[PDB]
Amino acid sequence: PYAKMGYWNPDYQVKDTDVLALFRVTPQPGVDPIEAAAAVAGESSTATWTVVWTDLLTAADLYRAKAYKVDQVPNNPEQYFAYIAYELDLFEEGSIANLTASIIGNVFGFKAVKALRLEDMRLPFAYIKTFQGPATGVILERERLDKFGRPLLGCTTKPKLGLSGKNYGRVVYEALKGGLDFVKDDENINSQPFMRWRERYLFVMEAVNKAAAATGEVKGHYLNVTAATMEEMYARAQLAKELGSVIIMIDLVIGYTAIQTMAKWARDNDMILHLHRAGNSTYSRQKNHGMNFRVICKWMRMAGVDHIHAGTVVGKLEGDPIITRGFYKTLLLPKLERNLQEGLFFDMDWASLRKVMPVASGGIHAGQMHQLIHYLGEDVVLQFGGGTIGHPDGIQSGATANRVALEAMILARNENRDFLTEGPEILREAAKNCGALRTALDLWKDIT
Amino acid sequence: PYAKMGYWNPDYQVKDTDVLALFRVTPQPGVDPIEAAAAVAGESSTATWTVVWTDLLTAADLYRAKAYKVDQVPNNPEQYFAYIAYELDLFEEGSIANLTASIIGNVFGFKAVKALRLEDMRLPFAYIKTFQGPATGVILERERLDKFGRPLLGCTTKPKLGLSGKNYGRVVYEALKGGLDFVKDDENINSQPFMRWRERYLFVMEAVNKAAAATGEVKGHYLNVTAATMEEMYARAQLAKELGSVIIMIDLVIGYTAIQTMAKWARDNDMILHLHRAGNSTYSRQKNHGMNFRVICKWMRMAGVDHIHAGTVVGKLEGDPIITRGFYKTLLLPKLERNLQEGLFFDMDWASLRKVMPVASGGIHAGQMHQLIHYLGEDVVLQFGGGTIGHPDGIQSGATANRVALEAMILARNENRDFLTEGPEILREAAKNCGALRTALDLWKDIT
Amino acid sequence: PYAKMGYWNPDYQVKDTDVLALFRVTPQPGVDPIEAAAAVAGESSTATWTVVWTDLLTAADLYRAKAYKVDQVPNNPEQYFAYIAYELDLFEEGSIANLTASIIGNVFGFKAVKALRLEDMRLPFAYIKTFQGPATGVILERERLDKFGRPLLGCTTKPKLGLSGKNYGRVVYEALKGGLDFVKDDENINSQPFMRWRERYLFVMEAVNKAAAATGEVKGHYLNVTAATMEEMYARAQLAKELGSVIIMIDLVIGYTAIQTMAKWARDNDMILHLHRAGNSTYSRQKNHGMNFRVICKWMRMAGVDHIHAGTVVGKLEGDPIITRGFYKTLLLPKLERNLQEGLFFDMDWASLRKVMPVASGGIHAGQMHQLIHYLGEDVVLQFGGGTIGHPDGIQSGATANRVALEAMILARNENRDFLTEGPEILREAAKNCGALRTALDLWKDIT
Amino acid sequence: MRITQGTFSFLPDLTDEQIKKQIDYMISKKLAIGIEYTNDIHPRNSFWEMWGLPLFEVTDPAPVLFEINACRKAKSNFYIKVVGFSSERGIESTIISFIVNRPKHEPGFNLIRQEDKSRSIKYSIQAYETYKPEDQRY
Amino acid sequence: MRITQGTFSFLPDLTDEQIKKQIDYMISKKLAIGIEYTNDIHPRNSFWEMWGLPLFEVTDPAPVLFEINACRKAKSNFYIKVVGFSSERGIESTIISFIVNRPKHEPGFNLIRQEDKSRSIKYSIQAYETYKPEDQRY
Amino acid sequence: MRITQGTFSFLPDLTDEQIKKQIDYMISKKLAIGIEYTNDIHPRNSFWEMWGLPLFEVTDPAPVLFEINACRKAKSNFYIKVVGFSSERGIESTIISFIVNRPKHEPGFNLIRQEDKSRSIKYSIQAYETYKPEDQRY
Repeated sequence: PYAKMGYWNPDYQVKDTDVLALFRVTPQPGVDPIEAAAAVAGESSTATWTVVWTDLLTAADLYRAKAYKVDQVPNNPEQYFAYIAYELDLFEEGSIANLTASIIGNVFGFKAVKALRLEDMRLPFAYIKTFQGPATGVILERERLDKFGRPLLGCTTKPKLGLSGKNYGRVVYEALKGGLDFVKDDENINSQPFMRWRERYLFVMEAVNKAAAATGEVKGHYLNVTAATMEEMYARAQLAKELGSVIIMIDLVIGYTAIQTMAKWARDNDMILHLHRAGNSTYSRQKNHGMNFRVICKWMRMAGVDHIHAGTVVGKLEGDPIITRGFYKTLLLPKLERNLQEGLFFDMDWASLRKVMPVASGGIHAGQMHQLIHYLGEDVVLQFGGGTIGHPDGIQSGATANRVALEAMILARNENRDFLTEGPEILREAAKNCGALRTALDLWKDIT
Repeated sequence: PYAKMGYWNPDYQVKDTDVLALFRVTPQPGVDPIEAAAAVAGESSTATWTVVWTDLLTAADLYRAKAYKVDQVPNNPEQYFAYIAYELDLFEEGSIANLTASIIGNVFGFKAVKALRLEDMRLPFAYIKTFQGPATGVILERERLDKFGRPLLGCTTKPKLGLSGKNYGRVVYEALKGGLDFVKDDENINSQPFMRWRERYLFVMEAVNKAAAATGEVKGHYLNVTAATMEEMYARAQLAKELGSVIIMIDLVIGYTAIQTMAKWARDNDMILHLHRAGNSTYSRQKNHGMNFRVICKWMRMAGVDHIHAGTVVGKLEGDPIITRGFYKTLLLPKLERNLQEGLFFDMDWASLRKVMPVASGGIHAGQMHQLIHYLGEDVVLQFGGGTIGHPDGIQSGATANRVALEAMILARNENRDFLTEGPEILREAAKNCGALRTALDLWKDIT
Repeated sequence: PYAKMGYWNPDYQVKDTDVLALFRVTPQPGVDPIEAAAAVAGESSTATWTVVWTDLLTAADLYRAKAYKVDQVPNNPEQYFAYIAYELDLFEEGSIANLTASIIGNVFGFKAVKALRLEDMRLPFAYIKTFQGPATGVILERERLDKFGRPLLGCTTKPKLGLSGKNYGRVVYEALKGGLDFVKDDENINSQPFMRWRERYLFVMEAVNKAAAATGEVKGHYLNVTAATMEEMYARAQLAKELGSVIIMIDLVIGYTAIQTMAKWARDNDMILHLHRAGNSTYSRQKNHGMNFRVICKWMRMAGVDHIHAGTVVGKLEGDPIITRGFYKTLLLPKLERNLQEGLFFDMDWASLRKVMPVASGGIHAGQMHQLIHYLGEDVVLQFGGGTIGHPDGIQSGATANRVALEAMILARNENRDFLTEGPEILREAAKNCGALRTALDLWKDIT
Repeated sequence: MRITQGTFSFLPDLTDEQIKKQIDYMISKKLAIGIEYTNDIHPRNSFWEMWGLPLFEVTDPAPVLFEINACRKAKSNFYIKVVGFSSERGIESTIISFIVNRPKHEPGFNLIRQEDKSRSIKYSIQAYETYKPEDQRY
Repeated sequence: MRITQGTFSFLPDLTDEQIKKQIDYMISKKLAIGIEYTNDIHPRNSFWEMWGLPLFEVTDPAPVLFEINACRKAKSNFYIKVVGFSSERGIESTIISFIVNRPKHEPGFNLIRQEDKSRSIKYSIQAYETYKPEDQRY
Repeated sequence: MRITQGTFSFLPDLTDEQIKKQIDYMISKKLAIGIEYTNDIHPRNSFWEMWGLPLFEVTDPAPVLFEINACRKAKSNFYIKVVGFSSERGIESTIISFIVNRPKHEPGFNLIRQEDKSRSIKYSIQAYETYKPEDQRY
């Protein structure tokens, strides 16, 4: 009996310190929306099923979440948006694991709801201020690299697995010297019988410094430090730092406590921390159950990763452009304004936490540069794949073609050409002076 | 073009060393089942979208996952079961994060599938042997507690939050002395402005030792050591060990690297490690997308937790009895036999890894004891809630009523009475000699 | 009464997880072969001489070794080959000391056998997978040295003992600069009144870097880190790492726990680990008692040494060519096939453990290069001795003569000349262009 | 107080009829059956005294009940328990242990608090009867 | 070799028409505009020399182009870049930086490998022209 | 001095007849064949420059010799080597690498000794030609 137990309060006045959650709720065929909403509040706060006298030894109302507004969702009569408020005192300062436990704990397995999806959260300023936020952040990252006014470019080593430490380093060297700012370890390469981790790091740093010497730029390779236990991750992180790497990477599957541990480490060790979002789609993909990816973006900016894969609008993930824009905003703006189409349900001030660099990958090519720039903007790392390594003229050529296209597009944008409309032509003019790019355009024009 | 690229092989012969995954696949309206299957294999192994010559510097076929069988699912024409094999060499020994990355990495966000759910995995013996498995395990746990031949009983402190360290300890003391084997911290209690963690631990151990002295049993309280960073978790773990606690608990949301870190710690420190599965329903609940909970049970037994919440058949989670049985089997047996109704798609030998104790909670009461024993068996921790703390006669009475019912049911089972049929009467006979239990039955007979 | 106590079972079915041993058994004049075999199984497993009731508190059959086949050996009627199986659960993962204790424990001193020799073992895949295997391994070793397609060449410093640290370094410098890839410490040089260890290391690294600078190759000297206690070995190892040595060496007599300790160290410290087999002949030499050297090769590949002395077919150890080949196979192949002439009694998969580099030494000279290549193949370190240091023209000349002969022989092999038949002539053609080599041939033609 | 070690200690003390049905269960489970007794009831006193050797391959509850009763007479003022050991691989341990005799009065346990660093305490528990020699308890 | 620091260095060197349109963009973004020059092209040489003070509140590209050309004449054999500083809160940094003059020949960089523990190396990179005094490079 | 990286560097430089027979061997071994060149002859310079892509599935030494000769003409004063990569599982690496062109004079290496704690030294080796820009060596 949740609506009568205090968990529904359409009168409740939200405070600036309250943590607020927006759930997309699908009640069980018979159950009332308000009862569904109250159940979710109750079940994730003080959800006891008889009366308990021990409640009265505490200020019981403070520890109750409050469902304070329900709306039916625009186009689907069987779904409601439920707004719930939690007192700031319920949470451990600086702890993602506590925030997560507290918010998404029980309620996804509860029966009186068919389906349930956390869509957005308002983290109050005073809570946000207890987190470190990005170890490095976009601004310092660009000052470290001395690279300004353009996206950065990367790609993952292909084949993902199998090359020896020396053959692996070859690909790194070719890609960086050809024009890429970064190359990376695949999320699956950690330390395996075909290649242990130390020789990979050692060959890689020779590749990276060789390419700096060849181009006159700061270059880097995300060394993946992902490992089974924290001490093992620290050993890997420590070697990357010892060899002078500008950047390491971690997989999201190491989980939140290890990520905040590493984020502190990267802050204290002047290291860029790239988060690979491997596994995220198991709960962020279906529209009716789980957690929306924007809530992950919030938590990860708080925790303090420097880059996170955020979506491409075009390619192997042609997702909604307006929703993706919402992700990039969360990652990059000082303040969020509520905008229902973007899926941002609350205003939110980021309390001067640093920005995270979004990363676009997944079947992208130089032939899309004008849409990429148009949709994703300037602060993004565009990650190519077979786009680079399988250029007929070689890895260096693959890299150069991407870099020439990128720069020509930004130059055009800054000239105020209508680059979205004129983009294919802008590419063609650049390719006039660049064979590697002509070959790439010819090769990937009909890409379906 | 995955089926033509080598990723579909109905002839492939599975080896004893291969890691095998069973995915429930929902192809996009137009796409062929075999093409869907091959796409999932390809996209999670060597999934490059042009030709790359660097593949030829490696034994390329070894690093390709192989889709080797597809079947349409029994009652739903639009779904297929896809069987995929991965070479043992693709994985880091003893690493859950690597296994996870590798298996569930990209493929959940892929477009040519509408929906995708990992249902089971065959972990080969040689891989399983590189993991520690449960720090303690059922057998040693019972030798440590000197408690044999019956489920163990626990409950979570109510109110979950708000009591002072001294008022908190009161509830622990009453519950343990009344007959519960364990009391626990809620997954949400870590260290908060209303109560910091150290005074909780210190009051709790006085409660626990007082109750040992009152009953003549080894008692325990799961102290929650969940914290934002690993060093902070270690500090908490260390205090619990210093004060002589028999048991601590961790929330699953700390993530897999922190859990394997703690599992090693618990093995080396003679500590029972309870895993609280908070958050799991966001991906294990919907039948068409995400990961089935049995695959989590496999990974967590490998990683080495000692208890994990595994389901109640009756109560606030009346889930399928035959599927739940499958979970308990995974957790407890030396060997698994394929049984499609249970949702166990592969035989699997556990390579003498220790057993994990399943935990049932969620709206259970003494009035169900006969179904609980019948469904869940003897190796389980039955966790009560308002079942205990809100007994009209007091916390001690709540505890005693549960313990009397439990023991009377096991006694009946061992007498070979038809306890499932005769259970309500068996309860009534026990209540004749036990007022606390009569009060509980009267109070929770119509529980809907 | 072992055959009746369960220790003989010709029906037993061997499992893929079982550890299997092959013993060469010489029964006491009266005792039956089957009784001998069963006695060896019994005496090394659960070998109690009255009845014990405490057995029945365990799954007793699991802990019994089983003699499951006996054959009389081909040419010696008084000897039998006994095959014994042990359950994988009897052994500690990753422990050579436990494997050794368990297998060779009591049974060599037992009376009902006159003589007993362990000849081979089948280590099951799942057990092998719990060992690190070679710190470096042949493949990475060659990538570190950038030396491919040919044996590597070394020699031990002569005199073995007595030179000052500065006079010692002289020999190292001359040998490396003349063409040797490595020079080494004798197994007897550790730290002695005539020369303490630190000045040796310090002079040696100046020699080694001088020679790199003179030749343009990565060079190394095996610094012997052998010492009385583990902390003392670590101090020595640490200095070699600090000075940037590519390689250290250990004597087999430090024993198995210290060797696995160092093997881990070398893996974590990017160091090649050479094992010197000093003392091995006391149990591997006689054909009727002790342990065959191939079983040592198995254990040492598991433990994780990078080089091990494995035999020369010609010279001061003209041992059987077909048996030696068996040793090299164990060391170098991914998989072993049973071949009775080689003395490999079981198929065995190495579970992708790295390869160990065999080392041939003992009275070899350039005049044998064609047999050396023919018998020992390409992955081997050919260690010269007085072959190098006592060239009439000087140490550099001694080294060059060896290197020229080696390369000319490999060049010939790759031309598909019949180098075994044509070898002396191939040497003569090379010596036409190389005085140092002509002098060596003249000098060591009648070597008896 | 009532000591609640044992599988059925929250029930009334078992009748001999009840015990006999628990032996039946043990037998059907193929357990070795041990009878053990003690007068230091500390919960960490892992090694009670053995009343003879465990009985293996038992096929009738009679011999077991006879020893239980023989133990009760000789040790009437000791706790006595029956223990069933499973030899099933992967278990190889106790799977049931219940009390079949209690002394007539249990005084319980002293709780000792040794004050250690800051606010921590090192606890011991000591059964009151063990402040007396064995031959004088209960 | 061609040094590829700068936002448009993979393009052909900009014409003055092109530069002028980049100044327009900077102006529309309300940037301070700085002209800086150097003949140690090391990528970690964070502080190139300043050609006068940044220009603030510029409203016409002319004065900027004039200084760029004045810098090119005085420093024709130095690299020269134009830098746009944003004072927007939370940015307060460079948001664009591109090369507007290169010396006629770039010899590139020496790579130095100092061998350290085990297999590790400590690297330096040193531009060849910096083996010469400033007044003699390029 | 004569740099002795390479499988046959202690032999006289190979004739084209000799090279051709080494390609035959590589082919019979099913190797990918790469031609790589460099003018920093440091032994830890792991990544020489690539002359086009490795050649796979070669069945006749001719195309390989043609590229070798094309590389020699374009890069006559660089070291050039031929490399054979095995894709055999468990090897997946280089199995042969030999020099097919040397510059006309090799001056060799400077040895640098940086004095560190007590008596230890940190060494570098630096090829003399790398004190010059790439386009001026040898």
